[PDB]
Amino acid sequence: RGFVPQKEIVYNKLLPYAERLDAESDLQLAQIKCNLGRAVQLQELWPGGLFWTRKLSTYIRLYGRKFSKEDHVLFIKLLYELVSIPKLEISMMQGFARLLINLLKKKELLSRADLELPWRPLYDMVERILYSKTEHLGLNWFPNSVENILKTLVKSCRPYFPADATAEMLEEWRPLMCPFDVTMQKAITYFEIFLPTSLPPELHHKGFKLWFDELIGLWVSVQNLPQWEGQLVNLFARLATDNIGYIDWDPYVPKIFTRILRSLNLPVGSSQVLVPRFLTNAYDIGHAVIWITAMMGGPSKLVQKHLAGLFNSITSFYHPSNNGRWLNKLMKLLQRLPNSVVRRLHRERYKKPSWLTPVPDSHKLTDQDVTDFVQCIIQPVLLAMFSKTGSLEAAQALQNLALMRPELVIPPVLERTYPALETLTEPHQLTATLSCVIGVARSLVSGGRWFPEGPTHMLPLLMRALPGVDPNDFSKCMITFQFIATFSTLVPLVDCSSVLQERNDLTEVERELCSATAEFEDFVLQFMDRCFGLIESSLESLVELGLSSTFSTILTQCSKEIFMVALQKVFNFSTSHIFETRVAGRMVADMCRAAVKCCPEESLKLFVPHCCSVITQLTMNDDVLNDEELDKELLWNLQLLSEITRVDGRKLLLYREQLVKILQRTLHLTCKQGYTLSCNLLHHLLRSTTLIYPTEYCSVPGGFDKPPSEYFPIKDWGKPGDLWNLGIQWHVPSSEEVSFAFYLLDSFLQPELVKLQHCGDGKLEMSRDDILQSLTIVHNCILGSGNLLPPLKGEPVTNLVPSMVSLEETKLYTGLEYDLSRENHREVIATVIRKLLNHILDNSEDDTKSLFLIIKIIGDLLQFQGSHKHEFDSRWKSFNLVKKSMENRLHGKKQHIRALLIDRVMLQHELRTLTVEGCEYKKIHQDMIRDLLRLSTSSYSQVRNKAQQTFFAALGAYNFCCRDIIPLVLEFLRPDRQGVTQQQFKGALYCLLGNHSGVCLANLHDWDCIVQTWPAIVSSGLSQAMSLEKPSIVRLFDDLAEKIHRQYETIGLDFTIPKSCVEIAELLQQSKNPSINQILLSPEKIKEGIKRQQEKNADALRNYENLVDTLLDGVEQRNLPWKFEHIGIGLLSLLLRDDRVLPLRAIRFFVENLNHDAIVVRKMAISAVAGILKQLKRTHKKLTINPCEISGCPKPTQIIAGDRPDNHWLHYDSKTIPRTKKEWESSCFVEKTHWGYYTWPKNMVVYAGVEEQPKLGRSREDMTEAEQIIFDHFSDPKFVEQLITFLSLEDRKGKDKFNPRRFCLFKGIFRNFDDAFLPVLKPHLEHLVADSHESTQRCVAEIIAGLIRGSKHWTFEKVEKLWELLCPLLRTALSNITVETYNDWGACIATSCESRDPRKLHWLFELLLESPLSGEGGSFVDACRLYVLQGGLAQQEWRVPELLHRLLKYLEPKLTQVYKNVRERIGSVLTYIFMIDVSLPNTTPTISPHVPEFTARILEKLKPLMDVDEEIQNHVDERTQGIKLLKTILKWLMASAGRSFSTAVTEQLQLLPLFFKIAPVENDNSYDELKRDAKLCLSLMSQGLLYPHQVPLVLQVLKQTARSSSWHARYTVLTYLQTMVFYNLFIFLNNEDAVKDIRWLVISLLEDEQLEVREMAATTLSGLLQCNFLTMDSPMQIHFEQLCKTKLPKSAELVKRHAGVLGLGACVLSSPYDVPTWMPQLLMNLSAHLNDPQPIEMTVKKTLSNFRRTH
Ligand SMILES: O=P(O)(O)O[C@H]1[C@H](OP(=O)(O)O)[C@@H](OP(=O)(O)O)[C@H](OP(=O)(O)OP(=O)(O)O)[C@H](OP(=O)(O)OP(=O)(O)O)[C@@H]1OP(=O)(O)O
Ligand SMILES: O=P(O)(O)O[C@H]1[C@H](OP(=O)(O)O)[C@@H](OP(=O)(O)O)[C@H](OP(=O)(O)O)[C@@H](OP(=O)(O)O)[C@H]1OP(=O)(O)O
Repeated sequence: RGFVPQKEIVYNKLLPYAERLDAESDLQLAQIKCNLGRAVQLQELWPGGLFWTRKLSTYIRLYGRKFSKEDHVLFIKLLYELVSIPKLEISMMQGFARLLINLLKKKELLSRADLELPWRPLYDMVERILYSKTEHLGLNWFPNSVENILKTLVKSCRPYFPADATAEMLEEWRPLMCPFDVTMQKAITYFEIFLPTSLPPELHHKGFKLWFDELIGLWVSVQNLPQWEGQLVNLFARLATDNIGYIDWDPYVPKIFTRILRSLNLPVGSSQVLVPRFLTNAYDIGHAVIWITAMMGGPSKLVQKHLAGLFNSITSFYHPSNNGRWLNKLMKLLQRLPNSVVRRLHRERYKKPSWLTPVPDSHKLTDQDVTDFVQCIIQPVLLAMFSKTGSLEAAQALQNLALMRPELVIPPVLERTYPALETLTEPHQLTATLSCVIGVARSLVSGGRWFPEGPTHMLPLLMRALPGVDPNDFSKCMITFQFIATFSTLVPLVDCSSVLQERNDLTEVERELCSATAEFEDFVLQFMDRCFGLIESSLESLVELGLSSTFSTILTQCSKEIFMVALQKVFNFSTSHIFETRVAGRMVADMCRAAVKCCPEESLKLFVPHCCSVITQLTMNDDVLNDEELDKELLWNLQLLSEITRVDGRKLLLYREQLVKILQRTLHLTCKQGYTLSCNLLHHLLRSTTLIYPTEYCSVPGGFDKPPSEYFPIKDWGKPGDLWNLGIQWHVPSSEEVSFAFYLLDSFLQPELVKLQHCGDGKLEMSRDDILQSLTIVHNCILGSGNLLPPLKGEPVTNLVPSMVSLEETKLYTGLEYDLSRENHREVIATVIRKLLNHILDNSEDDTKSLFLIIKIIGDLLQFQGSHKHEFDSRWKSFNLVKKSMENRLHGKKQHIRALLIDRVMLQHELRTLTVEGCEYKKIHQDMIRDLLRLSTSSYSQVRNKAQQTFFAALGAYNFCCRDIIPLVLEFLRPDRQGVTQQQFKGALYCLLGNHSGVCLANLHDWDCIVQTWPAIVSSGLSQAMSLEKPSIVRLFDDLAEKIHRQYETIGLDFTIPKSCVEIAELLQQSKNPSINQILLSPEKIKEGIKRQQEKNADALRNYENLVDTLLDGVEQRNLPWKFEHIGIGLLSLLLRDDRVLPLRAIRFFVENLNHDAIVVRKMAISAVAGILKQLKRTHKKLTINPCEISGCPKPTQIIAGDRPDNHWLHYDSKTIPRTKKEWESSCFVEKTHWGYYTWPKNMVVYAGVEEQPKLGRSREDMTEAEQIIFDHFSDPKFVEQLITFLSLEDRKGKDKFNPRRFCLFKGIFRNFDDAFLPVLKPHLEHLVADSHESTQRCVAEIIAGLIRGSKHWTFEKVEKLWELLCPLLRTALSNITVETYNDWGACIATSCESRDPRKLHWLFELLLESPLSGEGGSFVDACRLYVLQGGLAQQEWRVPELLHRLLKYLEPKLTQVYKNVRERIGSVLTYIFMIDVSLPNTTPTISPHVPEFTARILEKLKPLMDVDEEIQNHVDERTQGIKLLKTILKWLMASAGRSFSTAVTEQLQLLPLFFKIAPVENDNSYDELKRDAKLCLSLMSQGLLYPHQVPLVLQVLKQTARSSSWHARYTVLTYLQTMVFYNLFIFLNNEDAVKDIRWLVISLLEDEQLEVREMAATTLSGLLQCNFLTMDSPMQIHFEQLCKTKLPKSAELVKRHAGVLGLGACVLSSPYDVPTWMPQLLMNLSAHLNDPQPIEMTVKKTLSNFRRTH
């Protein structure tokens, strides 16, 4: 046609009316182009621009793309330039972004030659919304799902960025890469979001080869778990997948795999624990799996060797006995890894050539490369089949592993399935080995040309699973139903066993597989007695969904020969075994309609004459009409006929006459089991006759009951997909059955509609049980015949919204062609039920049953067109669960069982008939929602609750109708509307609360609906039909105020579409592939558009400043309870703008109630006034320095990090602080603590001098008149004494903190006024540091912090006057520090010098590093003043090298001289002293203290402890002070283990052999606080990453101190090696000399003189041999067996036999849950050493007991 579609939805072509969808969707696309290009040009963003955005979205939910490549680009460019507007409302930016994700989601449709989206407006967009500077002060209020929808919005646009973007993302975030602060996190989040990885290989040199070596050297050089390196592995996983025949990963793979194994955080060793170690994040296996599977392949498998080694290391932990907290993530590795290999194989093989860069032939997965993956991973998968958590994530692994290698996967799972389904003592296995045969099923039934036996296992295993259909287990009867249903769609069970005339053309498998087909009667009848007994003895509405699901699945897959036997067996059981009508007859009648739904013409012939005759014989007496019990043979046959008839309606027009006659008599029969079972008979009779649905659902198209059985149905087991030759048998309603539906509606709806219309009059005094009956008939008649009768129409409601483009409904066809010459039957029913609602709600108020049906009939007159929304939702959910469990992912043409592939076209039809867009609100619908409200606010709470759910669904159905009813919900909660009721008020505010996932009506988006609602919701506190004494009314106003504060998004006040969005929108309304011929836009109304928009964002301003004023008028209204003013202030606290300053009266309000008598309002006021002082801040001017213009040096290239010469002037040096006003005014003062560490930015800001800054010290006449209010309050003593009285008061005793909310209050005070308030404050905070209270010291710490941070932009005279004040204040405050107080001054000082220049606040450091370790106050103030100082030197990282040298020079004389609580602080402080000496790549050696230089001076001092003769542990010269030193440095290494970037440097390694001989052996019990201190330090230090150059050095240390004379030392080096290998194990496995050194070390220590170290060496040999780090050699057996034969000595002799026996025991204990081939001969050798004397006897006995307890 006129344009080329671009990946349509396939399922639109398969509809019965698919000829109509071409002419329809071309018109809708033309309207979307026209009224989106108009709407952006017009800047009608709210009613028109966001409308046709929302209608373009539902054009893609319905039709796929179906627009040109030329026109796809136009939508992308328009909604990209329009989603990135620098001050655009974030609330409606959500819709533009969600469409823009949806337009770039399928990446293969554009090609970078069609689209070149810039990256800068996305970065300015994320900075505004992820690193917002005003959200924490409460001025912005984003939606909650924003970060997750913008990180995918940038992810969507990222493959289309310009080629130069990487190089200009690396000059803008590379300056932020200082690893010591929080701005490294910002850099690596922006790299993980923005930095492009999918570029063609023609320009890899402008992509990842411009940052990769840098960023992965940065990745490898750290050993912590920073929160940014998990951001960084998310980045390399994306890089590895997109570029696979490229970056080698070969130097890196032994580090990726070993960090993944560390992330699995398996407990290894003799109870060595890691409380300190990072357990929380950084290694999701979703991305680690992706990164593993993208590295394997190519010429060097290396990656497959590591992957096999990984699963050899974890094989103990996948065993079902060994479950733990690790298992939730080890199951994730196992379920996600074969899936991602399936997706790689599909990417490489069965995915078509496209724009995306294809994988090279050199790096595709080969035959052996994927066979080796199956061979490595399957034993943990089979081991995890029997897991206690529930076998779900092993079945998915078995599904994906059987797509690639079914011959390696299926025979083990049925080797474990046939015994499991045979047993009766292990029932955990049946649920395991049947759920794991569900996923293996499509591979099992196919064969696959190398596993042909496959299917022959089907019908044996299908028959043997029949006792699972069980009344006793719900749990196995579910999986048995779900097993029989999945192994019967996969087989046409036509009896193809009468083929012995077919001497050739068959296989020896196919012959044996067709002469087993004859047992298909013996399956569908033995199955069916299992299903009869379960009914006869019948959580249970699922075992009739499963029952009727698998029985309908069976019965469409059986031939007409099998079906007649099943039909006779259904019929005799339903006919002669009379059933109760609640649970058992509900099951039989749904088993009956499976047989009726299959072959409609023969099965219906049995039931409908029988059930009509048996109902006719039992209804004959004519006193059964007014009998209110109905003897229960009529109930069952009436239920049977009721559900027998939801079938193909064309095949039921034969039984037309004598089925209306069964409705002529039973509908008016007074028993609500029996007109209900006869009106749902009427329901299922209409909707079988009216609605469009497929009829067959078979696996083989359009046939399957065919007389020639000479061809061969059992070579078709599978046949997946075939979308094109599909052949859906649709039931489209013919004119005959539409005529039957209207006759059945004119015979059973019209009389009782006349009856209810008279009942609305003064005729027909009608019973309440008779009104309910007639409404029940009307409800089921509408609810069946919905598709025929067209929806409600009428005149449009008038005064809602000016609408310059258009507001048009979507007209979707759905295949029926409404008869408009008949009287619409929705309108007459609405006419009757409105008048009957007036009758009931005025005459019979208490009719709690019919009234509900007025609610349901309003709810379906207004909504229901043939399809239920909830049923379609349930079906959709079911579809993805069935689709994912049968997903042949490897193959890529939507191959699926024809059953769910027909069900998906039916879902496309239901999605099509169910989505009706923003249709005109049309005053007949207004009366539906007026009258509904009358039910929403009614006498009974249950009719209110059910009435509000159809009310909330009525409001999301009509555009601009939430705004229509705002003042009618709000009538009842007016203060002056006299006497509404208690229940009308409670109903109006439930109505105004909404529900969890719909409209709210109290927090709608416009101004015109908040300015109404919020003053009503505060002013409903003085209402006199209002009672807070009721505990539900308090709960709802707390829910109302709680929901709005949770869901307010900032609104509007500016909408101005720029001259870039209108430029690209003119081209979209003039594109001519598809169009309606619409006129060029007149500039007369490109002037009325600006005219309407400028006055539309003018009453946004009017409504905002009106809302603030009337919240203020309401919150102080002469008698209002404290709840409502606490509500009305929090709602007012939501209105701190940042586009404007707050209203003058609200500034007055929040300032005057800082000192309010309620502490809740005081905290709201602290937050609000901090927001006010941020709104009122004067902008400080910046200049640009060249950083080689103050330093005077060439600022070299080849970018190097760390302390440089151009960096050096920015360091704190004690000889260059200004000290005068002239050296201060001529100085640079780079404030941030990261600028210039890594590199300098393109331009760099300075904060220029005071002569150009905003002038400070104003005299209140120069102030901006809202500074007047804060000045006139914060400068008088009375306000300040009340403020500091309320603000030094204890709130939560023991739970109070520093509270940075109150710090932001005083930081803004001393940032806007700065000079006059502290003379008012100096007596108050002079008094406040002298108090030995807790909360008074809290109060002054917040004021001192905000006063120090506030003095950032002051004059030298004014900061000089500030520090003459603050120095004695801080001296007194740190001398009077307390246990209740110390971590509050630690937050005061760390807060007061974060993001500040250290030279500017040098008075802190001279006060606070003078004597932290002094002695007055004793201990604990030495520890806490050295802690308060610690946060101060911690915030000023890398930039204060000396003063960290001054602290090291101060405090090396004091490591010996100090108490227990202080050397912990000494250790944490030395950790923060040596943070800056990093081994990070290309980092210049720091000016900061070096950690090797210090620990050499320690090694000098600690020398007399580590010498010969081994006497240690006295702690009572240069030896006891060495013990005292070793205490302090042991607490240092404690804190250094998890914090420093390069843990355990090469001179923090000679500290080990001295720590080995002093650590204990067995227990963690109380040993001198120096042994247990050395035990946990050793346990905490093996558990830590090593470098590859470092694993020779540590192992050289270990074999040195395993050769010592201390057996405690030789024990603990052998536990150290035990934890040190498995944590970061590969690093050692990527060293052929380290594995040999470790095996020589463990074999050597296995023959020591101490028995304990021999047992420990056996334990660690057995553990290193278990994880396969160490291989059990043939020389290893020779050495052990030649030690076993030593002699009895007639020791030096018995120790050798014990060594050899102990090594053999290590070898047989290394395989706990498996006997390998070498074990039986090896275990006979240990049997010859039982009577071998002690200690060999105990080793043999413990070894063999430990053997056979696990085998
Ligand atoms: O309509 P649904 O239910 O939301 O699900 C859609 C998905 O959502 P979307 O249409 O974008 O909203 C979309 O997947 P993503 O875009 O997220 O990747 C399609 O993938 P695509 O076809 O582009 O990708 P490929 O073909 O798998 O390579 C379809 O996934 P497959 O079945 O794997 O694809 P097949 O339809 O079988 O061809 C799937 O069609 P179904 O309706 O049958 O589930
Ligand atoms: O002094 P700090 O506590 O470090 O806070 C500053 C300060 O913001 P406030 O004055 O609102 O606290 C800067 O404002 P000026 O003093 O330079 O006017 C602001 O810079 P911008 O106003 O240019 O945003 C900067 O924010 P940023 O670091 O994003 O530039 C921000 O630092 P924090 O982000 O650490 O608060």
